[PDB]
Amino acid sequence: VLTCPECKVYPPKIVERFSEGDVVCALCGLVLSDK
Amino acid sequence: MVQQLSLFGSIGDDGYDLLISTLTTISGNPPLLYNSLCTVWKPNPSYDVENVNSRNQLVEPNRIKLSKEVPFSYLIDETMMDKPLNFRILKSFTNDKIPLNYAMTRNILWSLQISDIPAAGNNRSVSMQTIAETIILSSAGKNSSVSSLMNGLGYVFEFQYLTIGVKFFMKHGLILELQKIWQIEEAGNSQITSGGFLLKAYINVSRGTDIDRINYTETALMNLKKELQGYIELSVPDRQSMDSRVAHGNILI
Amino acid sequence: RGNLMGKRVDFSARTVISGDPNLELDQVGVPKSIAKTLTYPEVVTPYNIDRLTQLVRNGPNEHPGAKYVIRDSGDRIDLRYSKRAGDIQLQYGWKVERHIMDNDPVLFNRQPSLHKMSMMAHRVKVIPYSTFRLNLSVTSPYNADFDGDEMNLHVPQSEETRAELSQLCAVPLQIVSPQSNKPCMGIVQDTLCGIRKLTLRDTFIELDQVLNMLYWVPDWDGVIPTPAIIKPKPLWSGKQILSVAIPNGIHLQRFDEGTTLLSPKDNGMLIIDGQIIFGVVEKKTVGSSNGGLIHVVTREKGPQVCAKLFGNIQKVVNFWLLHNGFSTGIGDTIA
Amino acid sequence: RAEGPEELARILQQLKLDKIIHVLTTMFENTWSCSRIIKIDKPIRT
Amino acid sequence: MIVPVRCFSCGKVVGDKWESYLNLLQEDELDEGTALSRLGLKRYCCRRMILTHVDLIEKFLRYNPLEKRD
Amino acid sequence: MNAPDRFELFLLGEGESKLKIDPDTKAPNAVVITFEKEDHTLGNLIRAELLNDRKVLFAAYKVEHPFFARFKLRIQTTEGYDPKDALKNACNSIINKLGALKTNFETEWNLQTLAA
Amino acid sequence: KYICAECSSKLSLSRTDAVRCKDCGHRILLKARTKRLVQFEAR
Amino acid sequence: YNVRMDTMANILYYPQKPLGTTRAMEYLKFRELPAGQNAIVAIACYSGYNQEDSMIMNQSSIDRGLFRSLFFRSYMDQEKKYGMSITETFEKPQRTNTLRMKHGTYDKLDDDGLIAPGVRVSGEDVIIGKTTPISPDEEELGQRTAYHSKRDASTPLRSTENGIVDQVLVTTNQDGLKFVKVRVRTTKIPQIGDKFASRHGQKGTIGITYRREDMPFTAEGIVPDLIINPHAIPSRMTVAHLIECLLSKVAALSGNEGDASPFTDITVEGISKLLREHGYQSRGFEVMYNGHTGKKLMAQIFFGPTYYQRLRHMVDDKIHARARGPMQVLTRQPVEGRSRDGG
Amino acid sequence: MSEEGPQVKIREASKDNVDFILSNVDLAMANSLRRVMIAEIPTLAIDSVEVETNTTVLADEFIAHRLGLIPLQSMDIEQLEYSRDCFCEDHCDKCSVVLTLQAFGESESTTNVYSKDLVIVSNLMGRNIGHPIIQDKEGNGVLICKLRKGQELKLTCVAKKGIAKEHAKWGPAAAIEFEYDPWNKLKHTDYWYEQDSAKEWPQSKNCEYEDPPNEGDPFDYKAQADTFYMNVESVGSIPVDQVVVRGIDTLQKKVASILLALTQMDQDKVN
Amino acid sequence: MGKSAVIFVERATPATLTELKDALSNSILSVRDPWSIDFRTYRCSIKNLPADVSKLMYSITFHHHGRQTVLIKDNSAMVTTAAAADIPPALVFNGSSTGVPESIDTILSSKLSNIWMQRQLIKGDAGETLILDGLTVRLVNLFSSTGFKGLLIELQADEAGEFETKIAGIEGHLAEIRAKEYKTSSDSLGPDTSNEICDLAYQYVRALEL
Repeated sequence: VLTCPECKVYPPKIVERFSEGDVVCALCGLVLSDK
Repeated sequence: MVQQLSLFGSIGDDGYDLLISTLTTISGNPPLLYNSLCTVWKPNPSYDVENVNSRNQLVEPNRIKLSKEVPFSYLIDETMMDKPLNFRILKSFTNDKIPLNYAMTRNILWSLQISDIPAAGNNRSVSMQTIAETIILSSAGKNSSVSSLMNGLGYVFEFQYLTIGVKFFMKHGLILELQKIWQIEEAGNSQITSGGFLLKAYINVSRGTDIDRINYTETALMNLKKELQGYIELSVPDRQSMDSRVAHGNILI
Repeated sequence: RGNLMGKRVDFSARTVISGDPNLELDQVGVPKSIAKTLTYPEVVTPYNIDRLTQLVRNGPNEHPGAKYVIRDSGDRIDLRYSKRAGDIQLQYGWKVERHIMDNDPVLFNRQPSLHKMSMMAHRVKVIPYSTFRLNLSVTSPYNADFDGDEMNLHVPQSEETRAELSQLCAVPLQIVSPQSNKPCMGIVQDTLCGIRKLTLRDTFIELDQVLNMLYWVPDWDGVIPTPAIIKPKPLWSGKQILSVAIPNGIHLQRFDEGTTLLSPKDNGMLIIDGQIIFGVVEKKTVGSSNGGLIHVVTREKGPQVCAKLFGNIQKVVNFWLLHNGFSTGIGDTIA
Repeated sequence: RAEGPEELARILQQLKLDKIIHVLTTMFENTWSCSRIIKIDKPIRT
Repeated sequence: MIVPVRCFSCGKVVGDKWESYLNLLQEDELDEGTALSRLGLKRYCCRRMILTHVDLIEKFLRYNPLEKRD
Repeated sequence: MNAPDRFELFLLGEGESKLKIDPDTKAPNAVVITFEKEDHTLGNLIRAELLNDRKVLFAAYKVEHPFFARFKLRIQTTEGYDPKDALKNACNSIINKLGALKTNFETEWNLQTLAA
Repeated sequence: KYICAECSSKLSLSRTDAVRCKDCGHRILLKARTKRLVQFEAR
Repeated sequence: YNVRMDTMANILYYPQKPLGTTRAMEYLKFRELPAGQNAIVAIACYSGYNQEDSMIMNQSSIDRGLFRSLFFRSYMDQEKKYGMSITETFEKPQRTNTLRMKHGTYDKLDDDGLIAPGVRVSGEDVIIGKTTPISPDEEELGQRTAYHSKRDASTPLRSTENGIVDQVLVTTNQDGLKFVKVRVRTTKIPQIGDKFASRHGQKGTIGITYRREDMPFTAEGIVPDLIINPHAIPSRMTVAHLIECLLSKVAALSGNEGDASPFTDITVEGISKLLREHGYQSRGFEVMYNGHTGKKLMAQIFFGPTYYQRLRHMVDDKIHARARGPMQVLTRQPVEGRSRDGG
Repeated sequence: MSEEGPQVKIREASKDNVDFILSNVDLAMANSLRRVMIAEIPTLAIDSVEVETNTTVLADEFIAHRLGLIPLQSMDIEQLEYSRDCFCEDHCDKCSVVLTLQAFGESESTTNVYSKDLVIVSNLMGRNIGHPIIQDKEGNGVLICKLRKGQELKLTCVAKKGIAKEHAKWGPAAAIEFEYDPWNKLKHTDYWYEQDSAKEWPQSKNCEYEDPPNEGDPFDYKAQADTFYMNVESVGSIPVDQVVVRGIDTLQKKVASILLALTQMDQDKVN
Repeated sequence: MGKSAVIFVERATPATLTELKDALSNSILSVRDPWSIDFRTYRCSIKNLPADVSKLMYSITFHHHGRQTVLIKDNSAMVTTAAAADIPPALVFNGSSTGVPESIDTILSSKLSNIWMQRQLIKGDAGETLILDGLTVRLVNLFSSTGFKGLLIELQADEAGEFETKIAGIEGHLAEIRAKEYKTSSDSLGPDTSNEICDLAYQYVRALEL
């Protein structure tokens, strides 16, 4: 399970940026996991 | 556009009088009565705003606030002209009923204002919020009215409320407000801040880039909070409560 | 030999090259999109917070702009999804990952990298279209031409690394090669073919062209050289206009076969305090040879002055050759 | 804020000149429409 | 591939003259140079446009975009 | 693709001044004037006209890079004479010459049509 | 909608029907261009 | 070429048969399927933007359609049958019952799961919708939810390829499984960084493009479609380039095919004689004026048509940059490949 | 007659070509005039296409590019507006023209699709504009495409206003000849010879309009270029005399814009 | 009550302003400080609109009248200020305003950009204002993105008795300079409610329309 520690919204909304190797919350723009 | 740095709190009316005296002991100024009337408007759901860039989230829909001052002759009933117009009248404003009803406000229909959710992060000691403001001076035409104007822009009415309270001006541009809020509907008037006063201490900064000024403002606000220790607890409100975007609905009151 | 001595890297690009005679010696033209993709982590300070704030407001779809914002705690905000291009307030110690901007050092090379002089530093200039740009005198150390060669660009990501690229590997500092202790760059190809047709005794210049040529030299001082034929018509000799590019205080003597102190064949070369006294200039003077103009200028003034000299000479001679003209045909092989 | 003795002398000369000009212009206006727009390239020969 | 409408060099228009140019070659049995000059093509770039054209549109036209083999 | 739009050759961007005048610090009575969205067509004409004024000492122009439409002009005139005034005189003379040229061509064309 | 490959017959096929032509019985079927022309901007 | 769904194909808009042809070509059929165009070339020095094998080109010529090529690409896919149950289906996926969806826009897909001809696809869009049923006992280590009964197996476009879908084909293979082929079209236009070559080992790249006003012109108002440098002639001793230029000029001025076969009786002096009959300087020189100021040029210029071919290397297929991105499973280092945005 | 200004002598004229001499003028002025005559005179051309049916053997952008170069009448182009200035959404009635093309190959023998089949359906408001330019005898004009049995093409075209500095399609002049000094009295060109330079180089047609130099005369080191010989041909959209006049007008307007900006800046300096 | 009128000349020349300045030089009493004006049009980006609802919104910014913006839509006007000195003291006192507002153009082009988008912009700078006998005349050159557009004339008087005669005189003055295609307007937005700047903005809109 992977959740944003600032929006605190369930279920979390998440978009994976494959071309940058990142996982990004779609609301605050925060970067969750890299590489 | 300002960066408003704010701290919040609340008190029960029992200590109200006492509180007032203490403030005058600190500021050296007497309280000044004031009132206001705010109307909230939201984008029309009949119109499909496909222009919201869903794949990029360039922008999200938001709510507009229109404020105006209303003379006390609309707020004083036939039992109250004998008393002078000062702060003590607030002691009689404990009932959910109020002279200003729905029909008068409908007959009325300024300052236009938009805001954003406060800044993220847990290393912020005061609520920092960004505000964009403009002023409407007058109008003309065949349908000159606030309602027609906001429908021309693309917004519709959502609700409204009435604030009555007192103001204290301290040094360094610090403003302290004691408020009572009455929501108004055709069904009637209900006091949300029932049996108490809402306390808000805030400062305004004109330019967000200047950081020396912001540090000074935070220092003044924390010093004020540390002065009132033991009487009233001033706290940073919830960041998710001061969010006014249409997608999610809640209202700090 | 495949994952510990050499390995693939980040913040790099690869593209074909081209020639640009208007660029300075140590400056490279970088396409717009390649400049929009690579970044640099600039630190927010009192001296840059205004420009950096405007850059963040610009966003990632506009050059100049930014693409990420790193906080003090290590968290990184993607500016594209966070609507807060107009919302994020910056503090001291945050980092803005901005695009690469003019006068940023880069490292630039061609494979195979056989010797030291095949990997050099450059200053960027953001340009349209898809090719890299180079001055036509650095193509000799790279052993590169413009019929399809691709070269590699590497971006530093710090202040110490930038200082190393700017004080050690710069193109100005790589002119006197240590393999054979003689210059590795010089005037080449058509600028060399022109700087010789200019300095013959036959070539005289009128007023307007002298004015334009003197304007083209960016180090001019606003003084018009007194002509050599005052009457019955003011004219200038090519040696006179070309002497403006050469700095002051440069002296050169070269005696060829059968040349006296009054050369009848216009051989040799005499330069006294910046002025060409007699002698045609050609491969033995402005080429990559020992004791030529480039070597003495570098050993007397410094690398920066010679770097200026390359572009001064190229600008003047190319402007003149644009109006003179030159060609070649089958009539030159007939006897 | 004057800086030079020649500047001071010129200032006093202009003071006398435009004081006379103002006096006579007031004399004309209290009885006449002057023009404050016309500027001639060459002063008229006396 | 149908005849270019304009000349790549001097901006002139040669597209409409192809049909009439083909007429002179077999109805009047003239040579190529005189036929090219009969239509006002005087710069040799226009002569280049008309003279060296491979008309490939008459081969695709006997054919369909469906079922070519190999 | 990195090909810039073509209309940037003849449409000024917002916040762009068509002229920019800057005093030159080396020679007295000298100004450098930058023109935007213009090429040799105008600079050559203006410099060739500015070379006819006996009070004009220096007049030269250049186009630094053939990617961008802009050019620089440099003027130096005699003492007690403003380079902007010289530019104005040059433009007036050019306009008068072009008007005379147009009238002459119209007269000749109409005469030919009468003779056509 | 679809279209045959030899005779270009006009056919409509479901998500379960066999991929064949009714008249010629061939196994090669082509689509049909979007009937409603759609405007676009090249970006 | 219209039918065939090849992996790649390039086509030239207007091909021109050469003005100078060997006699053997009549057996290779090079005058039926040419591979280049007759370009007016002026060998000269002009502004210094064609040194070291670069060249300068006329932009109005580009705009009127010189050296413009169509490009064609294709993709294929088919339903796989694992065991006895069909484990892949062609249907438009829905986010309600699907996991691991791609960021591409599924909107352009039809109900059949296949895009239709005539839609401007772009970067990272999907053109085939493929869904894989998954057995209930298979869970993605907690990623799967209750309603996610299927997985996405769509094929997005290559990151850079843009254009218009041109054909879609549905068939079946030997096993009776469904089979889809999509062909996509695009247009390619010359630009700074492309690659051109003459028939004598003289190739180069475009280094800058000029408009007809800055081009040097002759007294007759003719303008060179391209300009090459003369510093390429001596060390290469390609006298055949010069002879081909001269003979092609004579054939264009005259209007008949000029023989250039090896071991024959044609000489340089003969064609120069045939040239002077028309009214030009015998060694192919001409008087040309400067484009900027309009003056005369001190030196004359060698001028005439030639044959050029547009080679296979475009700068759009060689350009690559990378800040960050995917890593490798074992060594955890940036991946290999430009189409996979590697280091 | 204006004796203080540039002089002109027309020798030849037609619908397409004008052949003349320009005297008592600088070289910069004539060069700028020709540059403007080629590059900066507005005209009307097709700028967008949308296609309904395409059953031909050619592509879509192929036919679009073919259509984008067809010439159309643009005599009254001064009464249209740049589409980036008109307040209308997309294309106006005051800032565009609209045509339609429809063709179908009913017959067995292949059918040519020419440019005579473009039909205008917008409102012209009494302006002479939009007509296709036809110069061949048969009247068919530019041939556009080719059709067989059972093939159809249907599309709509939007034509706008612009200049040649952004695409070669808006240019109204094909090629203009510019000569001067056929005797090389000024010594501006230096000839290349094998034995005798005076014989290898042919003579221009213009030598008859000047007198040959005499070997006894020393080199005249005071002359300047003053007489130019020009020839101008038009694509067909604009009459050629209008091409010359509009080039002069455009140069005048550019210089006047410079003057106005300078006056504005001087007023700013006054403040 | 003051009256105003606006005349726009489309086929003007660059020097027409100087011609009209000199042709009136006999009656010119004085000259005052220069002025500027801005004219934007905003478009509606939503497609689910009724037929009777207009799509445009014209914003006119007056620089000399104390930096004031006017928004016009379907004969409906709205006047906004952005200076701290134009704020009614009640709004400052009660807290309805932070005291340093922004121009409404920033609001339209920053926060509401998904409903309204800019379409054009016409500017006028360094105009001249002349005081004639009981009259004030302002002249300026209009510049669009492409270039020069036309000439703009605005007339303002305090006494409304002989306004028509002055308009006719100015029209005749333009007539001798052979400017024959000019569009004039002196209409009023509301017959009963008279606001000067709103009426001026409406007259500008009526003059500048195509």
